[PDB]
Amino acid sequence: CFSSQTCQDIGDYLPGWTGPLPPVAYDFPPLYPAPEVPYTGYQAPLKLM
Amino acid sequence: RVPGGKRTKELGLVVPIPEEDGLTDGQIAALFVVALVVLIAAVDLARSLYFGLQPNKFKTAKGKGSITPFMKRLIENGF
Amino acid sequence: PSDEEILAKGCDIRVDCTTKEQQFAWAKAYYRKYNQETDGKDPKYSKPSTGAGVFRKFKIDWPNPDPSIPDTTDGTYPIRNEDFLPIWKQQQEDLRAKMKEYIGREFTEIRWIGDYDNARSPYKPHNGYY
Amino acid sequence: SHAVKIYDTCIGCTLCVRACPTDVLEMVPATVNAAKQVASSPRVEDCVGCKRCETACPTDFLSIRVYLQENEETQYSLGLDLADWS
Amino acid sequence: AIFRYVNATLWSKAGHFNKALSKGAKTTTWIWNLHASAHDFDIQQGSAGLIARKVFSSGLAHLSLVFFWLGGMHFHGAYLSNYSAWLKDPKSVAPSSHIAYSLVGQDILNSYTSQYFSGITITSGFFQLYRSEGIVTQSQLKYACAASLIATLICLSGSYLHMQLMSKFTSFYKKFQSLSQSHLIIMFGFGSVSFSAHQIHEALPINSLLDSGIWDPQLFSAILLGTPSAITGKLLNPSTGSIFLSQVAAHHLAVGIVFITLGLIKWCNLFFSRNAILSLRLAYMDYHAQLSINLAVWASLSMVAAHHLTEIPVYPYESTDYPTVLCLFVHHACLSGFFTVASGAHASIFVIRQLPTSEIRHRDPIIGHLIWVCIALGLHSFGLYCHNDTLEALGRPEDTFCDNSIQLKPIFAKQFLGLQPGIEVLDGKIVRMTQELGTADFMVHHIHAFTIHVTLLILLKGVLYARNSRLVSDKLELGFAYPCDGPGRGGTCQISPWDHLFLAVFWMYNCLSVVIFHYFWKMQSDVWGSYVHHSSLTCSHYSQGDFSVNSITINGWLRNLLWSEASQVIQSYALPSICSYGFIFLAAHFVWAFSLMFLFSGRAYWQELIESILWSHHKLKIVPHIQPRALSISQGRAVGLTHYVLGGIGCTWAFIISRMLVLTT
Ligand code: CLA
Ligand code: CLA
Ligand SMILES: CC1=C(C#C/C(C)=C/C=C/C(C)=C/C=C/C=C(C)/C=C/C=C(C)/C=C/[C@@]23O[C@]2(C)C[C@@H](O)CC3(C)C)C(C)(C)C[C@H](O)C1
Ligand SMILES: CC1=C(/C=C/C(C)=C/C=C/C(C)=C/C=C/C=C(C)/C=C/C=C(C)/C=C/C2=C(C)CCCC2(C)C)C(C)(C)CCC1
Ligand SMILES: CC1=C(C/C=C(\C)CCC[C@H](C)CCC[C@H](C)CCCC(C)C)C(=O)c2ccccc2C1=O
Repeated sequence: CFSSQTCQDIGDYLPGWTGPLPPVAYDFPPLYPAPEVPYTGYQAPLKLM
Repeated sequence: RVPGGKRTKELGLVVPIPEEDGLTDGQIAALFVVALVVLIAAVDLARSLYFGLQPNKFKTAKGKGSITPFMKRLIENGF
Repeated sequence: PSDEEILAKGCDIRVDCTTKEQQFAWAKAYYRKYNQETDGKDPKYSKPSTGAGVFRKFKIDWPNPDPSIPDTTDGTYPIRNEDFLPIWKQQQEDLRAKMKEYIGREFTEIRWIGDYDNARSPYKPHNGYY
Repeated sequence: SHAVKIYDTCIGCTLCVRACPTDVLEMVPATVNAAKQVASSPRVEDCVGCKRCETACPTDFLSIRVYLQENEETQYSLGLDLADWS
Repeated sequence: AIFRYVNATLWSKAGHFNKALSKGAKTTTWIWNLHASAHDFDIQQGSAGLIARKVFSSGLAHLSLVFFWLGGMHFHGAYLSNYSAWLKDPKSVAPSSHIAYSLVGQDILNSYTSQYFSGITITSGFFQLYRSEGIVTQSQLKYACAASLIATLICLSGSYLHMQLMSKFTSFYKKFQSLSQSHLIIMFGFGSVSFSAHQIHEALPINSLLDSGIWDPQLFSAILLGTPSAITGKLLNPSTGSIFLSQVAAHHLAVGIVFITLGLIKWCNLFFSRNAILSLRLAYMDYHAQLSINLAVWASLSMVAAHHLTEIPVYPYESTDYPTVLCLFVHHACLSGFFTVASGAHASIFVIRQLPTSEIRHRDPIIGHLIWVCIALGLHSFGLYCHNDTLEALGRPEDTFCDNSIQLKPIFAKQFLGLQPGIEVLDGKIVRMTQELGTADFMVHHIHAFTIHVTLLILLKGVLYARNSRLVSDKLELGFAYPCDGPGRGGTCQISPWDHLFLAVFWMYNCLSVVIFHYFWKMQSDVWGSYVHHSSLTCSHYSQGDFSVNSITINGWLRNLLWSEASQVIQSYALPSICSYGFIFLAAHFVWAFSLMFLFSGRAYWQELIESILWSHHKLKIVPHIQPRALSISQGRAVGLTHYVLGGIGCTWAFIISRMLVLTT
C-alpha cells in the first residue's frame, strides 16, 4: 500500500473502513437522558458525528 | 567564432585567420633541430649543476690547471 | 557596397584603408561572414524536466510511477480534488446560514481593539455582548 | 633527531624530567645552583619535540631548549607506530 | 533550604567559581578564561551536589528566558502588529509585528504591509500559529503575553529556590526511571491529550468560523463537521490550504493515547529486551552523555520539523506564505546541524570524563571505513558535477549526466502518500505540488549524503580518539580542550576533541548551506509560483523551473542561484523594504572575511605585535597592569569559527529573505 500500489481511500488502507471512526455497527447511545427543554447556560455535550 | 564579449559583438571585432599556415614543414624542422641542440646542452648543464664542483680533479685529471692573466689581475686587485 | 566585394578588396591601413569607418565596415563584413550568434546547441537541453508538467516524457520513474504526477505531457497541471471545491463552498454556505438562523441577527465584524461584555455577565451591558 | 640542550641557568627543580613523555632527561649532580643538580638530556634520540619540558621550565627564559630538526627526523622522533624503520 | 548563604558579596569577585582564576587579573587571558569556564560547572569549586544544583537551576533560568522571549513575541503581536488586518485578509497583507524607529532615516526600513500599518515583515509564522490556536483578539493575545510573563517569573523563582532547596543529599535528578516515566506519561501523553482537548474546544469552532467568513463576537465566545472521509493529508482545506485542524486534534489525541500506552506497558514491564540496552544504561548515566543524546534527538527532530512544516501543511495560510515556510525550514535545519555537532562535542566530553563503551576498542576499522565511504561519496557525487561542467564547457552535452543526456534515475525514491493527480492551489498560488525527482535530485541528494558523512566522520573521530591514539597516548591526561601536544612527532595541531568539533562545525555549516540552497532553488523552480488557466493550469514558477536544467553544473549553481537570485538583495538599497537586508548582506560578507584573520593567523605574531605596541604605552607611562595578551590558540580558533559561521549564515539569510520578500511583494 505504499509505492507500487496507490491506495486512494481509507477503505483501501484498512478493509471495511469508510470514515474517520472505526466501522462498528453499534450506535453508542447517551448514558444519560438530555433535557427536552434547555435552560440558559446549558452547554449541551458535543457530538463527534 | 562565436564571440562572447559585449564589446566584440558591439564593435564587430574579428579574429582574421590566414589562408595558409605561416611556417612550412622545413622551417618547423629547422626550429626543432635548434631546439634539440638546446635540449642536449640543457641536459648536460643539468648534470653539471647536479654534480657540482669536483675538487678531487687535481689528483687525476690531465694538465696542471690554469688561471687567466686577467683573473690573476682581478685576484691581485681584490674585491 | 556588399560584403562580397568588401572582403574581395580587403583592408590595409598601411596603403588605402586609412579611414576608420572603412576599417570597421570591413570588420563588420568579416564578422557577418565568419561569426555565428550561437554555437547551435540542441534546444532540448534547455527545456525543463521537473516541475514543467512534462516529467513523463523522460521516463525517469517508469517502474511504479508516482500517481500524483500528471500523466499528460502537455505541460499543464490539473487542480487536485477539483470536485470538492463546489462541495466545500456549499458546506461553508450552509454552515453560515445555520449560524445566522441560530443567532437571529446579522453577523457583526469583530473589533480587534474592542471590548465586549460576556453574554452571561450579571451586570447591565456596557458594550453589546455581540 | 632534535637537539635538547641545557644551560647553567638551570635550578634543578626536575619539572622538565617529570614532564618528559619518553624519558629523555635526567637530573645529575652539580654545584652551579643551590639545588645541587641540573637536568641532562642523555637520551636525545628519543626526543619527539613536544616541548613539554620547555612548557614546564620556570626560569625567566628557558634553561632547557629543544631545537627541532625536520631534516634529521627519525622514527623515534616521529613517534612512528604502524611503520618500522628499524 | 538555608537562604542566608546567598549574598551579593561574590558578585564582585568575578572568578570565584574557578580555582584556577584565584590569582585574579594578571593578564587578559584571565578575563577570557573567566568567560570560557563560566558555565563549566563540572570543573568549578564545590561538589557533585553543587554541580546538579547548578545544572537544574540554570535549566530553569533558561526556561524563564524562553518564556520571556515568547511573552515578548505575544506582546509585539498584540500591540505592535497588523494581526487584525492579516486575519481578515491574510493574502493581501504580509505578517508584520515589527516596527523600526525614524532615528537617522531608519524609517525607510518600515515597508507597506497594510493601509494603516508600516513595518518589517516577520517570517516566523507567529500569525499562522495564532490563527491555528484560535487567537483572534487583542485581549486574547494580551492574556497570552501575561501568561508567558507569569511563567517567566515562576521559572526564575524556581531556579533561585532550587539553588538552595537541593542539598548534597538531593538525588531526584538521578531517578532516571521516574524521570522518563513522568516525562513520557504526563509531559508528552497527558500534554498531547490536553492540547487535543484545547484544539477541539477552542480552535476548531473559531477556525471553522474563520474559514466560513464569520467574524461575530458571540460566535467567537460538533467535531468533524466539515471533514470528509478523505484520508488526512490527501485533502487540504480548500479555503485555507492546510490539513484540517480537526484531523490535527485527532492526531494529538491519538499521540497522547499512544504515549500513555507506551508508558503503561513500560510500567508493567511488558518490554522485555532490557539486557540489550543495559550496557548503555550503566555507561551513560552522565551529564554529558545525556546532554549529547538529547542534543542529537532534538537535532533530528528539528530536521524532521524543517521538512514536515513545509511538505505537510498544517498551519493556516503558511503554505502560501512563502517567506514563512522557507524561513522555518532554514531555521530548523540550521538548529538541527548545530545540535548535532553539539551532540558530538558532549559525546567527546563524556568519553574524556568517563569510561567509553566497548565499540571504541575497534575504532580503527570504524573510522577507516567511514573515511573510505566519505572519499568515495565525495569523489562520485561531486565529480559528477565536475564532469558535467567540463563536458558542457567542451561542448558535449550528450556526454553529461542529465535527464536529456546520461541520466541517473532515483529508482528508490518512491511515493507513499498516494495522492491524486494534480496540484493544490489557493488564490493565485501553489499551496502543494508534487516534487518530481530526476538526475539533479539524485546528484544533490548524494552530495547531501557525502557532506553528512564527512561531518559524522569528524565528530566520530573526535569521539573515538579522545582518550588516546597512535600519535599521542596521554590525550586523556591532556584533557578535552587543549590546542595541541607540541610541534613534535611531526606536529600535533588540533588533536583534541575540541578541535575536532571546531572542524565539524565548518563541515556542518557547509552541509547546511548546500541543503538550504537545494531546498530554496528546488522550491522556487518546481513547487512555488502562480498559475494561469476539468481545468488544466500552466504553472509559472518563480525560478522558471531552471533547477532541473541548470543545477546539473556548478556553473549553473553559481549563475542561476547565487548571481541571478542575488539581484533582489544586491539591488535592495533604494527599496524601503529590503535595504536593511542588502546592508546585512554586505556586513555579513565583511564579518565572514574578517573571520579568516583568526582562522589563518597564529598567536605568536599577535603577541609580538602587542608587545611592540605596549612599548609606546610604557614609554608614555600608560602601564596597564592587566598585561595585554594575545588570544589563546583555542580562543582564536573559536572566534574565527564563530565569525565565519555568522557571516556565512547572515549572507544566506539576507539573500533568501530579500528574494522571497520581493518576489511575493
Ligand atoms: C536592533 C535590531 C533588531 C532587534 C532588536 C530585533 C528584534 C526582533 N526581530 Mg529582528 N530584524 C532586524 C533587527 C532587529 N530585530 C533587522 C535589521 C531585520 C532585517 C529587516 C530584522 C528582520 C526581522 C524579521 C523578518 C523578524 C524579526 C524578528 C525579530 C524578533 C525576534 C526575536 C529575536 O531577536 O530573538 C533573538 C534571535 C537572534 C539573536 C538570532 C541570532 C541568529 C541570526 C538568525 C543569524 C542571521 C544573520 C544575522 C541577522 C546577521 C549576521 C551578520 C551581521 C553581524 C553583520 C525581535 C522583536 C521576528 C519576529 O517574530 O518579530 C516579531 C521576525 O520574524 N526581525
Ligand atoms: C556510498 C554510499 C552511499 C550513500 C551514502 C548513499 C546515499 C543515498 N542514496 Mg544511494 N547509492 C549508492 C551508494 C550510496 N547512496 C550506490 C553505490 C548506488 C548505486 C549506483 C546508489 C544508488 C542510489 C539510487 C538509485 C538512489 C539512491 C538514493 C540514496 C539516498 C538514500 C535512499 C536510498 O534509496 O538509498 C539506496 C541505497 C543504495 C541502493 C545503496 C546500498 C548500500 C551499499 C551500496 C551496499 C554495498 C555493500 C556491499 C554488500 C559490499 C560492498 C563491498 C565493496 C568492497 C565493493 C541517499 C541520498 C535514492 C535517492 O534519494 O535518490 C535521490 C535513490 O533513488 N542511491
Ligand atoms: C669516414 C672516413 C672517411 C670518409 C668519408 C666520406 C667521403 C664521407 C662522406 C660523408 C657525407 C657525404 C656526409 C654528408 C652528410 C650530410 C649531412 C649531415 C646533411 C645534413 C643536412 C641537414 C640536417 C639539413 C636539414 C634541413 O635544413 C634542411 C636541408 C632544410 C630545412 O628546411 C631544415 C632541415 C633541418 C630539414 C675518409 C676521409 C675517406 C677516410 C677516413 O679515415 C674515414
Ligand atoms: C517554546 C518552543 C517550542 C515549543 C514548546 C512546546 C509548546 C512544548 C509543549 C508544551 C506543552 C503543551 C506541555 C504540556 C503540558 C501539559 C501538562 C504537563 C498536563 C498535565 C496534566 C496533569 C498534571 C493532570 C492533572 C489532573 C487534573 C487535570 C486534575 C485531577 C486529575 C489530574 C491529576 C490527572 C519548541 C519545542 C519548538 C522550541 C522553540 C520554541
Ligand atoms: C587578530 C588576532 C589576535 C589579536 C586580537 C585580539 C587581541 C582581540 C582584541 C580584543 C578586543 C580588545 C575586545 C573588544 C572588542 C572589539 C574591540 C569590539 C569592536 C566592535 C566594533 C563594532 C567597533 C590574536 O590574538 C589571535 C590569536 C590566535 C589566533 C588568531 C588571532 C588573531 O587573529
